[PDB]
Order: sequence, then C-alpha cells, then structure tokens
Amino acid sequence: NDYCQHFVDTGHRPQNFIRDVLRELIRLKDELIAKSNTPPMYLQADIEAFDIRELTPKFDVILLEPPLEEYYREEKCWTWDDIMKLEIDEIAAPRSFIFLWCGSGEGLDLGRVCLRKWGYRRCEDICWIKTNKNNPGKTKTLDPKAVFQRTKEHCLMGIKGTVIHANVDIDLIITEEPEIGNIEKPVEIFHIIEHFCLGRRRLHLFGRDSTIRPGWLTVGPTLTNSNYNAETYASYFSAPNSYLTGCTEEIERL
Amino acid sequence: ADRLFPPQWICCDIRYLDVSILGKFAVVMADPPWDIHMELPYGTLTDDEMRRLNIPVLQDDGFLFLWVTGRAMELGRECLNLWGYERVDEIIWVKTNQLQRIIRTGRTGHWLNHGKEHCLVGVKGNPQGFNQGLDCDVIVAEVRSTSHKPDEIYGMIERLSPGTRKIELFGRPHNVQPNWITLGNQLDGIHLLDPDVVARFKQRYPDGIISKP
Ligand SMILES: C[C@@H](n1cc(-c2cncc(N3CCCC3)n2)nn1)n1ccc(N2CCC[C@@H](NCC3CC3)C2)cc1=O
Ligand SMILES: [Ca+2]
Ligand SMILES: [Ca+2]
Ligand SMILES: [Ca+2]
Repeated sequence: NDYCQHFVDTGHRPQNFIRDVLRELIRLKDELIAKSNTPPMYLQADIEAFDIRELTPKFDVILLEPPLEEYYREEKCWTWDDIMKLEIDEIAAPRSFIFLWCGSGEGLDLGRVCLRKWGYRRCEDICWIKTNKNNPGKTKTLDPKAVFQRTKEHCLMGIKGTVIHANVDIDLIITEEPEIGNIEKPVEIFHIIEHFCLGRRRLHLFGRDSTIRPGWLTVGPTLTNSNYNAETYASYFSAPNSYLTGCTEEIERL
Repeated sequence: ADRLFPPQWICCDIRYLDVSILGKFAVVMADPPWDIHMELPYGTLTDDEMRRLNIPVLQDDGFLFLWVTGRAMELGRECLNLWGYERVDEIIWVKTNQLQRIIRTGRTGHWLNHGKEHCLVGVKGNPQGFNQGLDCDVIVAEVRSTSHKPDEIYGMIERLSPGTRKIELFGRPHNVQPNWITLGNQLDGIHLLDPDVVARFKQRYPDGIISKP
C-alpha cells in the first residue's frame, strides 16, 4: 500500500519499489546513431572567461550542466546569476533544443527563466529519481526552505523554432544515488537526447573528461586535453551531410 | 496535533464562492482543471479565472500544494507567486499499476512519454511547528478511478501538519477527509460542522444559494 508511510518507517524511498529498472527497433536505431556520430571533440575552456561565440557552427542540441553549489554539500560553483548571463542564444540554431540540469531547488524556477531568456519554450521536465537501495540508513542535511527530503533532480528540455524516427522514451531516469562528492549525471540523459534524432551538432557545456562521447562536442574547465578545431568540426556537417537527423544512413561517396 | 475534526464539503462553482467565510488554513491544496490549450471532455478555468481565485484570503502562514501539468507548470508558478507564495518544493507522483510498473502515457504534442504528475509546494508567511523532511518528494502510487490524485498526498500533509485545518479546491467526493474542507462542483450539496464556519456561512448565504456575484 503506502510507500510514503514506509519511507517514514524504514528510510527506504518509495522509488526503491519501482519494478523493471518489442524493441528490436532500438538495435537498428542505436546502430544508426553510432554510425552517424561525429568523432568525439572536446575543448578545455573556462566558460566564465571564454567567448561562447568561438563555438561554431550553431548547435542543434545543447546540454548545459553548470556546477550548482547544491551538488557539493558533504569558488568554482556557478550561481543562477552567472548561468542566466550565458549567451546561449548566440550559439543555438534557430531550430534547436536545450537540456538544462536545474537541480532540485531554486533552479526549477530560475532554469525556466533562463530557457525563456535564451528564446526557448520548456517542453519536457525530465526527473532523475534517485533510489537508496544500497544505504537506506543515511540522513541528508535539509536545505532550509525544503519541506520534504529531496530525492530527485530535474533536467528541463527547451525548444526554439517550429515542431524511422519515432518516440519510445519516458521523462524519468531511475538510478541509485551516487556516492558523496560524485557529481556525475546519469549517462541515460544522452540516450534520451540521441533517441530524439534532432541533428548531429551537439554541445555539452560544463562536460568533463568522464563525459566525452562520440557525436558530442564537450566544453568545460576541467578537461585535461583539447582536440577542437572549428574548421574540422564544421567539415563534419558540410554538404551533403548538413540536414542529417543523426538516426539515418551516412550518405555514400567515392 | 491530536485533532481529527470530521470531513466537511461545499458543492460550488469555486469561481463564485466567497472563501472569506471559511477562515484560515495551515495547508491549501488545489487540483485545477487548467486550460492546457486543447479540446477536453471537462470544463477548464481560463488563465484569468485561475489568477483571480481568492487564494490569498485562505492562509496567513502555511503551505500550498498546487498540481500542475503541461503549460500549467509555468502558469501554476505565476499563480503561486501572484497569490503571495514562494515555491519551495516540487513533489512528483510516479503513476504505477498494481505490480509497481510505471504507467506511461503519450500526448501527440509531446517528445516523451510522461511517467509522473507534478505538485508545486508553496510557502506563505512564517509557518511554525510543521514537521519538514519526514517525507520525501517522490510518491509511487497506483492510478484510481474515484480520484485524480493519490491518497498518499493526504498522509504526507498530515505528517507535515498534524491536526491543523486544511482546505482542498477541485476535490472529488472520494477526497473528503478529516481536518479537510473540500470544495468542488461534483460534491453532493453542503456539509459543515465547524461552528465558526457554520455561523459565517449562514450569515453570508442565509438562503443557502451560491450564485455568480
Ligand atoms: C473534480 C473536478 N472539478 C471541477 C471543479 C470546478 C469547480 N468550480 C468551477 C469549475 N469550473 C470548470 C469550468 C469553469 C468552472 N470546476 N471542481 N471539481 N475536476 C478536478 C480536476 C480536474 N483536472 C483535470 C484532470 C486531471 C486533474 N489533475 C490530475 C493531477 C493531480 C494529479 C485536474 C478536472 C475536473 O473535472
Ligand atoms: Ca564562476
Ligand atoms: Ca516556457
Ligand atoms: Ca519545523
């Protein structure tokens, strides 16, 4: 019956009790994504100092993972003041998508302000629901405004412009709560984004060595190495490859 | 905290009821039929009708639980702020079957199947003596035919604020509960026991009719 009472009784989060956590489609499709993917490209850049307009061409998808103070609670952290001042509209394609990790506090409001500031409309709210199966007997220090124990983070999806390539994913990711000081987001967010087949120019801002991935440009201050060349990157999307969704056959040459 | 005052309700158009007669509540919950910009089988309130709801008269110090879907994730935030609340939490209800498997629904407007319903939590004033942090912000519960929302929310609210008077807007008959007054247009007449409220109701509505004012 009541998983809320059960959490109060035992410290086992209700999400611990979700089960199952047809599709020979997904083989053929994860396959086409893998074949259409650009080689991974990455650039160490202090994004507060760096002029974002140096990142060309204009992106189909932007994943934005600013390091919020709330991720570290056990200098280099970004406030919503800092984030809202990023010139995201200057690098987004006129038809494009954003995925913004907003945390579980004031970001759920300030991230929506950011999306609309950059010219997007919030179209999905993806919740990362965290289980505590391995350690139900731990007690987090509550944020002062919090009414409830916070057990999830939100990734807001934004769209700008107008609305073999369907839709099977759900607006939930369920994983175990990471060890203390592990600030990684579930790699499942990349799976959801790639499955939308939105185009091949994909930017991950505030990514890390650990998040570098085929089909993505990763930009962040902690990257140890760079391979980014604007001209090389642009050449991946040159004719005849300009309008590929990232879920179709690579176009044949000689 | 001991108090368990029996269920009370008022069948009304919530646009027209004078909620000043009901006094003050530790917790407000609303589950509005938001205008989500599509042909629906039920009546919706316009954005302006939602904005104009006299929520500010219901509380001095306490919490607001506001269910939101689709474009109402943004309109509900506007209403919450307009009514004098700060959003301080957001509950999600993961809808399951009897076997704790997620029920995943798809709109033709949408990029993703939806596994959850959102509830904004607002605070007004200086609430004292609430039990913050007993429950967590994820409900896992079965879809029922008699209610739009899971009964688990009433337990979370009771643990948060035991024995305090509470008010629900856009409630169904299954939703009537001890310590709650339920408002909605599918309820069966009027049922009032709080002498303070019965007086003020008689005095405001002596011919027991709640017409367009
Ligand atoms: C019970 C019913 N309902 C409607 C009213 C009501 C009261 N006063 C006025 C009114 N009007 C509707 C037309 C204009 C005036 N409607 N009172 N109770 N109701 C409540 C919610 C609702 N919705 C739409 C379906 C999903 C619900 N939210 C589900 C979320 C909580 C998990 C909200 C539809 C509905 O008919
Ligand atoms: Ca900084
Ligand atoms: Ca929006
Ligand atoms: Ca307290």
